[PDB]
Amino acid sequence: SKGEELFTGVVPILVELDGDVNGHKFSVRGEGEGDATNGKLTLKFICTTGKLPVPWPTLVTTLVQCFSRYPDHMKRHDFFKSAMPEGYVQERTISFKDDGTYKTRAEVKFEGDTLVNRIELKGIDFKEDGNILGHKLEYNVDTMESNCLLNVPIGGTTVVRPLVEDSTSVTAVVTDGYLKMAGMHFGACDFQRLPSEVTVAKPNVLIALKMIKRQAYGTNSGVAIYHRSHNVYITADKQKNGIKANFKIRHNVEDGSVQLADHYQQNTPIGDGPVLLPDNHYLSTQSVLSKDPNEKRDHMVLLEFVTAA
Amino acid sequence: SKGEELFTGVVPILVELDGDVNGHKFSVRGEGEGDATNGKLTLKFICTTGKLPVPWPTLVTTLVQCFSRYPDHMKRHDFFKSAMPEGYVQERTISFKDDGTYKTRAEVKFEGDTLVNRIELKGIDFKEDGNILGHKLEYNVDTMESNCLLNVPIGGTTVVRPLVEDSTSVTAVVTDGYLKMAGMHFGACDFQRLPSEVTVAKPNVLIALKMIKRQAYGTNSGVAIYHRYKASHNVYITADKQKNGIKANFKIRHNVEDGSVQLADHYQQNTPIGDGPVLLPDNHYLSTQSVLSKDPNEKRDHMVLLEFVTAA
Amino acid sequence: SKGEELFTGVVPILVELDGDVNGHKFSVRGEGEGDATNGKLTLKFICTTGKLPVPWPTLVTTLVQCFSRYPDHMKRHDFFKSAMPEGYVQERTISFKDDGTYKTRAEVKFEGDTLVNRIELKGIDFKEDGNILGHKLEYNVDTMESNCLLNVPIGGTTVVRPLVEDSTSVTAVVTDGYLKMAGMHFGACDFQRLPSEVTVAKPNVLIALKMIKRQAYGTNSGVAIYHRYKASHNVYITADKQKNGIKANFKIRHNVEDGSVQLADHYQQNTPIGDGPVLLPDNHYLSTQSVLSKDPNEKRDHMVLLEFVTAA
Amino acid sequence: SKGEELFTGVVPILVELDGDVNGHKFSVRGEGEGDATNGKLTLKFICTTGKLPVPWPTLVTTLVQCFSRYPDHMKRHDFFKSAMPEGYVQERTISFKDDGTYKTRAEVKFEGDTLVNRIELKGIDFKEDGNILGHKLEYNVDTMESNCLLNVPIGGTTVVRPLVEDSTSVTAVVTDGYLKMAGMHFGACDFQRLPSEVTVAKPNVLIALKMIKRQAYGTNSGVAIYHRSHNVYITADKQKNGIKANFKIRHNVEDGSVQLADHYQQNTPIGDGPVLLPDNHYLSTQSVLSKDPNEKRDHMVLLEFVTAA
Repeated sequence: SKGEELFTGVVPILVELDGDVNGHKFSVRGEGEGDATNGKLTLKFICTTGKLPVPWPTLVTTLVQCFSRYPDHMKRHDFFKSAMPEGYVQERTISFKDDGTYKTRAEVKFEGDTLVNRIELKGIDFKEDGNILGHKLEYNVDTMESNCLLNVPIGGTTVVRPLVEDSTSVTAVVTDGYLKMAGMHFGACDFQRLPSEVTVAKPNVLIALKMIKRQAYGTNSGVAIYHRSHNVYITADKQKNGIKANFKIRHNVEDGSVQLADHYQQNTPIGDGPVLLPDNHYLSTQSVLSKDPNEKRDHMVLLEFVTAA
Repeated sequence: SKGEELFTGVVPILVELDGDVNGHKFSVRGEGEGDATNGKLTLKFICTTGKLPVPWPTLVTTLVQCFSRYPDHMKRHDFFKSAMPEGYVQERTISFKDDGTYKTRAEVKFEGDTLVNRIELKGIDFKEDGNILGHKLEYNVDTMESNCLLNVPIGGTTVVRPLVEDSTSVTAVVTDGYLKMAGMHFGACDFQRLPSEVTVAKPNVLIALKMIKRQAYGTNSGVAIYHRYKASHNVYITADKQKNGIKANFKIRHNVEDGSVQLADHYQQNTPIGDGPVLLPDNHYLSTQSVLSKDPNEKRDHMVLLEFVTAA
Repeated sequence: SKGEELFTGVVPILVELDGDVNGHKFSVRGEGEGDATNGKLTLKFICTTGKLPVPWPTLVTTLVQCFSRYPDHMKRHDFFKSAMPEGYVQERTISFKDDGTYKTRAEVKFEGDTLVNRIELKGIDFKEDGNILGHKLEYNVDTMESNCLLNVPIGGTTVVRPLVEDSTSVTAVVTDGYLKMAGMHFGACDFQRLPSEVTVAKPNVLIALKMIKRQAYGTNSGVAIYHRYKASHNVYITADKQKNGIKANFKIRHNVEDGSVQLADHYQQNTPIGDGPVLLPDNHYLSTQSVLSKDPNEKRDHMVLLEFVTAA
Repeated sequence: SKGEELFTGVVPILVELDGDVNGHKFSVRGEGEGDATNGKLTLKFICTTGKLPVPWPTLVTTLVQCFSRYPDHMKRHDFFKSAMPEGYVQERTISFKDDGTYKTRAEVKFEGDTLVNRIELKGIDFKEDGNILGHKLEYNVDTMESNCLLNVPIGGTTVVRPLVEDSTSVTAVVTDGYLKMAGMHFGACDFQRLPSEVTVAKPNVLIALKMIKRQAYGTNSGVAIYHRSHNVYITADKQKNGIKANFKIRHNVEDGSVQLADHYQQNTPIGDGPVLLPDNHYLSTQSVLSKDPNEKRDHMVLLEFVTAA
């Protein structure tokens, strides 16, 4: 689709949000850049007022899905870049479990060669003492997200991407004929007598773990290795000529529980044009929250990678 | 210590609970066996009344810590088996966050060669549409516990233990010169050119130094010292000399079906049933791993529990 | 194991070394006693020739690992005391970074009730103005070792052990409303208003996942797995079945006087002196802490050594 | 002294260095701000050429000592701010042990309200395979510096400063009548029988550690606590109307040793004016090296605190 070509390279991003939550007024401004080729997003956000009413993770989602990486086979389903350069409007309602709701309206458009995202956010009935207003959330986007980075050295340069768990792996340690596997003592066993296959029993799946590598630390001691909703669900909305998306975010609260955020969103094109009405699909998002060490004002540094499926 | 010898082998276990939660009467009876040598507990519980008003995970804790494996150096701190064969009494108060409370009193004693744990439970101020009374909990003991089993075939027989899942592992897939590491697209790379080592950058972790001592040298002058101590899911056990027993604290994060977790604040105290020299333990804790399953051919509301407890 | 019983108590030790470093002949003789129960080694060494061409820390290692304390679970891996009373032979090669090398052969055996360690040492290609021959080293075994002693009075007698200095501690000084924490000016603060907890932010540490297995699915396609293993200063000991002995590796960072450190790459191998069933150990290591002092009333070039070795 | 008043507040800093080491040409440009009140320095440096010939720690020193915090009693000895706003010239010779030398000439002056530091650096005979050119240094300024940060919450805001060791502290753990103190087993002892004072024997000082706090973990088990060249040496140089300074930097190299850097420097005022000729004293410096997480070009983020004595 024409209009996605302006996302071939890196695009500068400017985000401007004005929010008032339960009588607390604030405004956030963020700048950075997005590489739609890999789904890379590097942004820095600052509260212009100073005082932060809500914790960053609640509005991380609310704070440019056009930079989502759409693989080639579904390139005919990317509504976001097809709405560009005229842009689209994104309306969100975020219901926090045992708390109030956010209602947000944003315009994502192109100003010259920059990508501007302007938001109006309002909080309706949020408890003044709660996980939201009490900043009790653990500076984490979702509970299933590892906030770690993974650096792969390739051709002299390290490539850094968020870290997902792609499979299950269990290590076995045999000492003088006694086996300890996954923090449990399995009793007497000889290192040579370690099985080639081990089984794991999930409430629905029977997984088989095969021995990958073994190393002998002694005559009878050694080590062996055995190995084998969250996403944003997007559907089309022909009557409004846009898309409707649903998802849930489980913010880690400090006391061990999680705060639920039900995101219901709908996007409609800003100007008359032929947008791509997609099939039902989803976006997988991975986020890493850090802070600028030399920065003193209340800020957030975001690294985000989105892919489609 | 005498009285711990009765746990050298496998011991048959009988658990009997009569509960009343928000005016809902029920009774659970369970049978099985425990091997204190490995900390193994294998039991099957059935609701005799039939329909269970609260979900099984809420009562897993209330439904025999004597079978906890105490290592040799801590064998002088196992109060539970030292109270035997006369037994002890276990009083629990379970405060559920944003919900009611359980108050339970149980007697754990030896009846003949069987180990009987008899419980009276009462649940108060429970929301009828709450997670507890609504069975909204996800049939999981704790959120950090994987309810999976790990079976290792050894010497012709498979040995089954709970899954701890503490390892870290990343898989790399190179297809036609493009690399995918842990479900992410890393770009162009050749398989032979894959690096021998990869690095992971964990989030900055903040070591906490607590104020140890303070001394005031003046009206607005003084000195303070901050230091890191030598030491959430585990059951923290302390002695209670004045009552000649033990007091334990912990928290359990039950998985709620919608993705959240329900907190259960367990505050318990155990005191010996009969006059005797019990072991007054030092501060320690029990690490517990539990697996909940169901008999596919069973019709009554039931729970099959496998549990492993260790001390530290 | 038989032969380790000879180390139940304190054993008198005699060490005798004849060395030739770059054509410089010298001889060191040392006496003392070792308590294998605690890993204690207390010796006094004197250069019989008088002036020592190389500094004492270089020869501390070359100058009886049988006195290393092996815990109960590792008592089947202590090759040194298992080779006794016939003894073993210890061959060492010490490569000093940007300097020459030591080649040493020693016999550690039992002469009567004494434990004798006899050494032949040869030093080759040493810079005459180098750190070694110039005595530029700072009379320290390793740079991470504090040469301090810690004396705890217990039951009327002080017990002395080397200082490990592994704790972290920060002191706060408030003067007239201004705060100083760890030698830094933190600005205005009131002593009563001092926080209960302070946080320290350590530098980002990079966990390393090594490639465990690789399998090629095509010309430019394959799969790789990266994982973190379960496990520098310590002496790493491995078995050597083909030679029926052990081989050990380690590195020692001697403190140079100008602030730098001189590296000493120790590669050693021990083989039993007499025919017998020695213990072929699993891979393990020895953690060593040494304290070097001098007798103030002594005139000959000497060294007083206190050493504690443990296994893991 | 007049002219130090312009350092009462925060001053923007711009650093420009052109270096050629053993035929490798590069240029570094850095920007940030310095607060002379507390000695705070927050800077970010970037290699403009791309390819970094030498590791950052070697030139960290070479890359604005006017921001050094001089306490009140020695405020008559601060030559640096007394040379301002006209500035001074700083000449350095840095001899690396078992390697060549750096020769650097810099002008530290005021351009408007900004503080400009312009440097010419040249490396004479540095081994191509060495700790310097091989980037073998451990991203650490000095071996005695802990690269950690210490955050003290005061009045709702955390103050972050480099972490020094101000005293010696030893913890004792008694379990069932056996004592382990500072990673050593002292044998049998009862927790109630723990001594009030412990002694430490240094090669020159006999330190006494008193018990600070004790906590009982059981009937006979518990824990107790016992507690009790690098700097830049500056002298005056009347004949040249400036100062001469000496110091040594022990960079941690990766293999465990340290690389020595002998800094010999001299500062002379740029313009005719009454500078302060100081008594012999020294500056204590603490540095923390980090990196901007969203930054990809070869960069360094520096936090530095200097005090006088």
